[PDB]
Amino acid sequence: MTMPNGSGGLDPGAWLSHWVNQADLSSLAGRTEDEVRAYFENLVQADSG
Amino acid sequence: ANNWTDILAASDGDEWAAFKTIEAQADEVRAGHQALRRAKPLIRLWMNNPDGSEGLVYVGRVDYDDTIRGSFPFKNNTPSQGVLELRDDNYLAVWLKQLPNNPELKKNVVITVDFYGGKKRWSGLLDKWTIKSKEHVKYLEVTFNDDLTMLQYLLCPPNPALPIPVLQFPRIFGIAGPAKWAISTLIFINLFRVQGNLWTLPDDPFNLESWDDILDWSDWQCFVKSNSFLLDDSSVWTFLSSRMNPVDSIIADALDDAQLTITYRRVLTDDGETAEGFPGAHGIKNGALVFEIVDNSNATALEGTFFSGTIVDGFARSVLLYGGGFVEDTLSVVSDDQTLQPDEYYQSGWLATMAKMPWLVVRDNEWTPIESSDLSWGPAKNVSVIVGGDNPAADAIAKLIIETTGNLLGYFLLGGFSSAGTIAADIIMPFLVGTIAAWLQWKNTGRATELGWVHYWELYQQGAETNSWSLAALAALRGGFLVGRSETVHLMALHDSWIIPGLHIDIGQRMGSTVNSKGVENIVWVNQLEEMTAAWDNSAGQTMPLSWVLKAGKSDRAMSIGERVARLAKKMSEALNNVGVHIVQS
Amino acid sequence: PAADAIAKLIIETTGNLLGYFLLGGFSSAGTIAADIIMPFLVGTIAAWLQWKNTGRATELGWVHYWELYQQGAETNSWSLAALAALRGGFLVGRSETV
Repeated sequence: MTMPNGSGGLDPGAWLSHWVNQADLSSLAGRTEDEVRAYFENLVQADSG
Repeated sequence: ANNWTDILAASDGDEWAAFKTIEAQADEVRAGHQALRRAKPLIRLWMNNPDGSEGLVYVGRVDYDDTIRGSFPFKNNTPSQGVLELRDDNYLAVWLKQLPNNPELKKNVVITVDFYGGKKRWSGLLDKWTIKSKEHVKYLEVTFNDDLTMLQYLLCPPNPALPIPVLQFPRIFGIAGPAKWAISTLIFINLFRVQGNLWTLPDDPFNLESWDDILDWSDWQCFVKSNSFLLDDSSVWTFLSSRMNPVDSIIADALDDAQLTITYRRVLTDDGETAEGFPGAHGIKNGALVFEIVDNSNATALEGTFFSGTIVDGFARSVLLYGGGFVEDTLSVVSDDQTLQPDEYYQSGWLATMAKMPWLVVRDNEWTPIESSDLSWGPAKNVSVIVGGDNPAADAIAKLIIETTGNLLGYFLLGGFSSAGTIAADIIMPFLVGTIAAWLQWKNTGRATELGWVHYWELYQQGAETNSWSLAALAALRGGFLVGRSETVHLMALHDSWIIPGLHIDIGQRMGSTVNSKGVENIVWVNQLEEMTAAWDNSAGQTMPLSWVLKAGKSDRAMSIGERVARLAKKMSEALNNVGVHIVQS
Repeated sequence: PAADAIAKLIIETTGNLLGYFLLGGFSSAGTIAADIIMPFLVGTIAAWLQWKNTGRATELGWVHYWELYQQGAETNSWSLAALAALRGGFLVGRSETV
C-alpha cells in the first residue's frame, strides 16, 4: 500500500482526488454542510449537458 | 584508551601479566553481559486512579519466584496476549479477585513487565482472569492484551475533525504522504478526535511550532511521536483510506509494504522516565502510552541493507530497484559496499542493532547455543493480480443521475425521441455501470521470471478499503502483490545463547540465521525479526527458566491452520463491515 | 435511507434540476437552487449514530479502549430504531462473568 514514487502515485482524475489530504489538515474542519454544498452547487452549475 | 605500552608499563614489562589484565577485563565484560541476560523480570500491576483523574496508580509487584508461570510475546504489528499464573494466596491475585466486586476501584488494570532494567517492556491492559482448579488446588490465570490492541478500538471516520452523527464528508477519508508521517498522522488525528477535538488542527500536527504552548495534553492517555511532513525521511509514500475502519486494519498493508514497525512504550514517570518529540510530551502522566513508527528493517533506504549472506563472508548489501510503474521491486547487490559504520557502534555499552548495519547472525552447527525448531521456505504463487470492481470516476451515482438526465433532456429538446436523426451525447451511461475502466491487472514480470514456465496465473485481491484503488492505483496493486510472495520463516529457541533479545536485536530488525542442514550450511537466511516470546514455568513438575523463542520472517504457508483461520476471519469481518457501510440504500 | 434513498435521489433531484433549468439556472448562475446536489452527498448526511457509555467509562477509568463499530443483524434498521440499534451494539463489549 506504499507508493515508491512521491505524490505522483496518486490519480488526479479520481472521483475523490480533491479530498485526499497531504499536509493541509486544517481543511478537515472546513468540510461542513455549507462549503461542500457550495462546491457541489458550483459543479452542478458547471455541468455541460 | 589504555594502550598496549601503557598496560605493559603498568604490569612492569611482563607480557603475560598484561595479557592476564586484558583477559580479566574481557571476562568482567562477559560476566556483565551474562548477568544482564539472566536478570529476573520486574512484574508490576498498576490501576486507574479511583477518583477518576489521570495517571496510573501503583498497585503492587509480583515476584518472579512467586509466579507459577508466565508467557509474554512481542510481535511485529500484531496484538499479543500475555499470560500470568499466580497462586490464589498471592496478594496481587487476591486484589485482582476482589477487583470486580470492589466499588471503590476502577475495573481496568495495567501490567508492566520489565526486562533488563526496563529497557525491554511488555505493558498491557487486563483481558480477564480465571480461577482454575488443578487437583483441588486453585490458582488465578490472568490474561492481558498488549498495548497494540488500542489500535483495534481506534477507528478513523470519514471526517475525524467534525461531529460524526451530523455530516461525515467525503464518503471516505484519504491521507497521502511519507509512510511514517501518514501512519502517525492518521493515528494522531483519531486520538485528537477521541480526546474531544477540543482545539483546532494545524496543517501538520507534528510541526511542533504550530501547537500553542499553553495547551494541556496531560489528560491524553495515548500519544504519537513523529517527524513533520517535510522532515520525514521515509523514502516511499503511502495512501491510507478509511470509512470507519479500525486504524490497525487501515495501516497493516502500508506497514507490511514499507517494512515499518509500530513501537509502543508506556512512560512510567514514577520511575523517572520522560518523553519528548510529540505535542505535550512534557506534561504526560504516569503510564501514558506513546506510539512511534520506525524503520527497523531499512529495506527502502537509499543505501539499502543486508538481504542475504554466507557464513564465510558475512552479509551482502543490496538496494531496491523499482521497475516500470514502481509496482515491482528487485534487489541489486552493491558490489563495492562502502557504507560507514554507525556512530553508536563506537560507543561503550552499546548493544542494539542499527537498521543501516545489521550484524547479528545466529549460527546452528553441532555445537550451537540455540535450538533451531523449523526453517520453511516457499516460492511465490501468482504472477498477476487483479484489483477493482466499480470505478466511481466513470459511473458514480451522482454522475449517473445528473449528467445522464441532462443529456437525455438535451436529446429530447433536440428531438431525438421524435426521430432518430439526432446524435446523442452519452445517454447510455447507466447501462455501463462497472464496465468502463473498472479493473487494474498487473503481471509481475520479476515473479514470472523467478517462477518459470509452470506457474499459477492470477489472483483477485480486494483491498482493506473497497473503493480506494481508483484513488491510489499503485498502492492497490502493491497491496495486492503483498499476498502471494516468496516466504521464509525460521523458529529459534535461545536457551543459553549470548544473544539478548530486545537488547541485541529488536522486533522488526533484520538478522541472519543458519541451519545445520546439508546444502545450506553456508547460506544465511536474513529476515527481520517478527516474534519473540519470553516464557517461564515455576511448577514443581516441569520447571522452565525464563527463556526466549524467536521467529524471524513470516509465512502464510507455514502458519498454523488455527492462526490462518483466525486471520482470515478477522479480514473477512473487516471487509464485511466495509461493504455493509458502502451499501447504497434503496 | 431517510436522506439519500434511491427514490429520493432520482425523483426529487430530477424535479429540482428541472425547476432550476426552467428558471434558467444553467443559462446563468444567478438563480438560487434547491437541493440539486443530493446525489453528491450519498452516505454523508446523518449516516451514523455514536454513543459513549458514561457508566462504562466510569467503571473503566482513565485507561480504556475507546470505540467500536457495530453492524446490526439487519443492516438497514438502525434508522428505524436508533435506540434498539445502540443497545444491540452495546451488547458486545461488556463485563462478563462465567
